[PDB]
Amino acid sequence: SMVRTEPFQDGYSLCPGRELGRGKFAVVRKCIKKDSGKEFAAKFMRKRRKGQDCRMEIIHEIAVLELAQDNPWVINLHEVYETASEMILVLEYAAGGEIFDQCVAFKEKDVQRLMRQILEGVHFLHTRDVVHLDLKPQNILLTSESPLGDIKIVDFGLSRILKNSEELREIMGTPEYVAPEILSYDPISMATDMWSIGVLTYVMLTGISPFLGNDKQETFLNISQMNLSYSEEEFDVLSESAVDFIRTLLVKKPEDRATAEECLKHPWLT
Ligand SMILES: CC(C)(C)NC(=O)c1ccc2cc1OCCOCCNc1ccn3ncc-2c3n1
Repeated sequence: SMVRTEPFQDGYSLCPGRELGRGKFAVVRKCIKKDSGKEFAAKFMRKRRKGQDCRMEIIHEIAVLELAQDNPWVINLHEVYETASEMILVLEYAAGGEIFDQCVAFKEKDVQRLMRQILEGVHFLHTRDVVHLDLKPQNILLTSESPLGDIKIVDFGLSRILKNSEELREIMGTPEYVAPEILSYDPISMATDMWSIGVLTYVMLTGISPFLGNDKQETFLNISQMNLSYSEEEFDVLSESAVDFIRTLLVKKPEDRATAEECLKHPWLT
């Protein structure tokens, strides 16, 4: 991006009242562009994290946001500002929008429409070699609560650009020397994103987090070993294709998971 050094508050007024949202290292405040009147969402991101300069982390997010600028299901970046301590990303504001988590279950018809949107944005990122790694409701924005509007994906702080066939060739090295715990490893890939989409689909249709256990080692144990049954009362009014769609994503072996492309052709969404 072009990075502006003139004071942010000369072009924008900050809206009064509570912030939109607050991640670690970032605060989102609704604002108004003075000579315009238009609403935007201003993402204040500290450049320092645990004493270290992390400007490059903000630069990475801008780069992803820009890669995705013609993706209609990713939030638009309008402008970037820089102070000594902060960087400010001025992002588009969904007038009347909402985080999908505060909107709460959904009708199967509404999840079908919404998941096709999510999967098209994810599919677009994945063809750009970007894996999101944080697809969850806190990061899925609805342009309208009532009626249900369109999804925008809004944060990319855990996102990565991934390598191709080099992953399992030049990295692994000469096969006769590889240790057996490497052969058994599954690295973070585009299928990691699809697991999360399978978890969100489940949550969206039933109101149940499928692997939520009693403690955290239960939650972690359910993720590793629980074979879901889809036999809950909440599934009686759900279509067979909806359950097959989830079964296609919540596969433990990453290589067996459906890709976003195949999801978009699954009979459930077509
Ligand atoms: C990752 C982080 C939590 C810092 N979040 C973001 O990077 C973000 C970016 C833009 C908007 C909201 C964001 O965080 C979700 C909190 O939002 C609660 C709902 N309020 C509305 C209503 C309309 N809009 N329009 C844009 C955004 C927005 N949020």
